[PDB]
Amino acid sequence: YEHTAVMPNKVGIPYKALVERPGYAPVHLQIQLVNTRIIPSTNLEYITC
Amino acid sequence: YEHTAVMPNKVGIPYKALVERPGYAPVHLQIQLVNTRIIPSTNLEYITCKYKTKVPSPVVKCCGATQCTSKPHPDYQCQVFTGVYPFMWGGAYCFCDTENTQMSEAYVERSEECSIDHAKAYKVHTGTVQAMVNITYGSVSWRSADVYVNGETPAKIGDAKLIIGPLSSAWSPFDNKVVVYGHEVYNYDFPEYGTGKAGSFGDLQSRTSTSNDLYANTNLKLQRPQAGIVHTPFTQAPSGFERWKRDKGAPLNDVAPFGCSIALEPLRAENCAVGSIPISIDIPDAAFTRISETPTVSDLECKITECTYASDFGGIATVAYKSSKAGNCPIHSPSGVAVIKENDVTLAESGSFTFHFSTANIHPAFKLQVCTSAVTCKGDCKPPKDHIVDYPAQHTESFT
Repeated sequence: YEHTAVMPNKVGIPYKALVERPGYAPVHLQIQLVNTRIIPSTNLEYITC
Repeated sequence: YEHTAVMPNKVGIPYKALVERPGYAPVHLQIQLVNTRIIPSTNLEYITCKYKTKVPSPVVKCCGATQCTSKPHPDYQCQVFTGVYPFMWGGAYCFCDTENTQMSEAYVERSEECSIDHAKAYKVHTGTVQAMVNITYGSVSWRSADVYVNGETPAKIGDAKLIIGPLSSAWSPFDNKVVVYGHEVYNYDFPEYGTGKAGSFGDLQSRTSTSNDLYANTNLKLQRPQAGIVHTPFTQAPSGFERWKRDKGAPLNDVAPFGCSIALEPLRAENCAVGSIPISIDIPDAAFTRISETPTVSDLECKITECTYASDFGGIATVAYKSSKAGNCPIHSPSGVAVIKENDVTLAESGSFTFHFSTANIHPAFKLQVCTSAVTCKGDCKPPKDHIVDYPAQHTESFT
């Protein structure tokens, strides 16, 4: 039942998928990507002023 | 109504057949072959164990020879020796220098461990298999009785009389020749009593533990003691019981086929799941309910709702029960496609009650006999995800 799901990157809205496990009752999702903060790899090269 | 039934030999799962007696209400079975302990016919041929060269203390004649004789001890090795000068606590003590004679003697004897830590050979025949068959029968709901397999033995324990087998699957997992050790049982071609090559298994071969006589081919060869000192060189193979504990083969409870377990107990081979058993029971007619007292259920409907194409009872199906009276209703799928967890379902006046089951065909088209009312519970099933735990309830794989 490991519910793989392609999923649009968009922040402020849930994505209520559905678990179709064969055998037991299905269960809904509610996946809201509340944030997409990134934090790339960087380097402080020089301050200027 | 003596309900003959071919029946798969498999231990840990009931076999809920259905009594279709014409005239009175049918009754379900629940036949769980809780055990398949075997106990073949056997013979204790010889215990073996590691020797102990329990040397009798040598003779030392000081001036001249002491001829040895072949005493009847097992493997009584004895060899006269001259040319000693035996240092014993005062330097030497025998005043001669070549006429100093030393007669070494050594025989083989059972260890003290031979009584307790000992391999054990057998010539193994087939014997007769057994079982503590539980039936939580009908409304009786209980009997846990020890039975046989030979197809005329009843066992009237509880109220039902039941005749089992003979099974068709005569694979005795024991071979003809077997060695046995504590609990690890080895289907080994032990050489024989009376023959075993020294070093090889059965260098010591005693009929039993008490048996003073034995066969000790240990290649026990005495050598002369060195440089005029008292001792007894015994040159000997360490036992074929010493090896056979660390250069052995693996145990039959770890190498057998068709699913058996073992004990150093009556020499059973438990739970050997193989083949079928033609089982037949004579129910007590008192336990029957007459047909005019159970609700007639026809004008019903059956359908799966979430069929699980699996082993555990994941298959389910509501049934639009359409009863006449209200009460219990034993159930069974006469087709072996579907195996059902519920033997019996309670009924109000034409309600609906789901049961559990398991199947092996994607499109389970199995009849369901709800206390004299057949119905096809046709549908479609789903594969599971989570397959690492003990053995199934389905056991019905066929062409699908």
